[PDB]
Amino acid sequence: DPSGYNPAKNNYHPVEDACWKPGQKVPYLAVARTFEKIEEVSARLRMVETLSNLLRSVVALSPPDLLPVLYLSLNHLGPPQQGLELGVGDGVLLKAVAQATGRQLESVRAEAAEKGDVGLVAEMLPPPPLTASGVFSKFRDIARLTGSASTAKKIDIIKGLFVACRHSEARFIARSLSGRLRLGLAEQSVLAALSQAVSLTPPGQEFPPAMVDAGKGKTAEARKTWLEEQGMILKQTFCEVPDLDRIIPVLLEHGLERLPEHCKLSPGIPLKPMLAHPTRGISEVLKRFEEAAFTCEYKYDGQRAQIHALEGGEVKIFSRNQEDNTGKYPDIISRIPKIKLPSVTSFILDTEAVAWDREKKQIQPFQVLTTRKRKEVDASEIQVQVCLYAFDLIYLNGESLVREPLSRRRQLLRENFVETEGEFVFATSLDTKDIEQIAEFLEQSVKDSCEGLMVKTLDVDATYEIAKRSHNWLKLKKDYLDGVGDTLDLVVIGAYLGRGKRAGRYGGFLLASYDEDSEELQAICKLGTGFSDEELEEHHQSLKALVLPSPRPYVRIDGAVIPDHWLDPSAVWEVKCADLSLSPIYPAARGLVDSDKGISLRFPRFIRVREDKQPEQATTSAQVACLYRKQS
DNA sequence: GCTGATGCGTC
DNA sequence: GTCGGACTG
DNA sequence: CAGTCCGACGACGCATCAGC
Ligand SMILES: *OP(=O)(O)OC[C@H]1O[C@@H](n2cnc3c(N)ncnc32)[C@H](O)[C@@H]1O
Repeated sequence: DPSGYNPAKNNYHPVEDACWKPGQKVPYLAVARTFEKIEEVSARLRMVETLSNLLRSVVALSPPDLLPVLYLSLNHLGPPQQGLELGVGDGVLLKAVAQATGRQLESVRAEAAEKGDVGLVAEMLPPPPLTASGVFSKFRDIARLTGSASTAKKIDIIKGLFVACRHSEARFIARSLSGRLRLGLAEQSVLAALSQAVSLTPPGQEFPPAMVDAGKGKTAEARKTWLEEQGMILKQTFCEVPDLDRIIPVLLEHGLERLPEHCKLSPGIPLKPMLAHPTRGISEVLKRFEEAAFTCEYKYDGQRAQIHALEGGEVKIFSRNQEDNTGKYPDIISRIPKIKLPSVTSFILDTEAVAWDREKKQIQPFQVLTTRKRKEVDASEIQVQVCLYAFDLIYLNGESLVREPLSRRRQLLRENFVETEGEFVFATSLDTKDIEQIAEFLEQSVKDSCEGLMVKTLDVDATYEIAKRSHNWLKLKKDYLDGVGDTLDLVVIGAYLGRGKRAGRYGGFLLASYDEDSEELQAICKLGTGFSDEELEEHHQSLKALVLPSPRPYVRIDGAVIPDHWLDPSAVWEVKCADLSLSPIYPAARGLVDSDKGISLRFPRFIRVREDKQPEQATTSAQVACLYRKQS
């Protein structure tokens, strides 16, 4: 009985402690009971082990369900570059729920907002019990339902799913659709749990499996290490082929050990991008790399563009998330041929797309960049031109460069490509360990419009193996190598109820500057981070008192999300941020830099209260108007 | 056929 | 993109 | 102490669908 299924048990025997029949279909209730047991717990290690247990039973018992089960725990419809979308929102989900509960949208709505978890507002001849595999496909059905009137159709399935739910199934199905599963394990851990499962109870065995715990006899530490070694195998592979549709069947078919031999990098499938650690300044950069020659480069403020040239001539570009941006970029593709040497048969390029002034001949702001149509490659309709900045070469003429040093890689890159100003050009690099030198670069970097500096090592810990270290590169961000970036004092003019972790307190706030010509507090931006847990809990108390049933006459939100609660304006906070932009939603300093747009803060973060300031001695609209003005 | 509201991806 | 908190190394 | 990993939260602008 799956209602008693307990993947968190001790001496879990895959065959025995399973709660379905061999070769039969994995029950969702099993998947939910697992989710339950994981959430019961804090130890990531315990959580992975539990997930592992369901997994080992899936492998041993019902291999074809492994994929669905994985996707379910990952809460994803499928491969990134397939771009499936639930297309339910909160509100659709909401009405679905109210319908199924025989409640009214409001009561339901209220309860969800307050409890901060749709899953709880979520809980005759009921259908047969929900199958793990069935649930996923129903999800995939919802997603597929597009175009006109499709919403009611989407609602139909959800409600069905709900009426079908047997125990806690409801809440978990609710959260999934809500896009807020809250499991505590995502890609790494699920990857982890998969590796373990497949390592402890291998696929391929006639039933029942004569090898049920490959770890037996290993001491604990021993079993740990061994497990982590196996882990890296799967983990590095997914990295080059981050696509379960691909991995799993191969895994199941050849086992973890030989997985790599049968799953490789190939242009046309996106691979996971190398990431970056934030650095507190040159000091620490030199320390981290204090025994490793490194390079410096401009951190261009564009979007990342993985360029794939297939030997057959076609070419696909992917986002930081393996999303298919081919189509975004008709202009890029036609320019591909003049980008490479004749001998170059195939390549995978690491690049930033940047908004470009073919006229003024200069990098335009990232906002400019975001103005291009996403879908159509009506290549003539391109109002905003783009320039690619190259900085890495993953793969070249049949061969993967993944296991090569940045040195080798970059060299190959320069040696085989051909730049054209404002079209395609190598990132400005600098090779030093000189403190002042670096600082100089950093300033020139912002002086040529760049977030600042990337710092990468050249031949020490310097390959493209993300499984060893994703954030393997460092960024020096003007912010604190400056000393202290844009920072304002703003007035808290309303809270928003928080969810999940933020559940049951305030999740966020609405902040206003002070316009004195209007003599009113203009909502500037929302604020949702920077505070500690404690800090928050303290905030929740005081502000609680200040909740008013209406706004003050001097408060001006417009386009802004009506606070959940309106606060009595008194709290001034001190906020940092990376930049400024003309908001089409924010009144603060409207008319001052734009005739229409106000301005907001970019990457806003709470820093501390200024318990001396009153809201009128907050930061000022022309003060903001000032800051924005200085930006360019 | 248009407007507003929100999805969903970019940072 | 930004951020803290629990848990491991 | 440091690094992992997960999930709270930001402003924006194109795309999409309901309701008119
Ligand atoms: O801030 P972040 O953590 O999102 O930074 C990583 C991103 O920075 C962009 N970028 C710009 N220039 C470079 C160079 N020269 N090297 C590596 N990344 C660079 C990328 O879009 C990256 O995802």
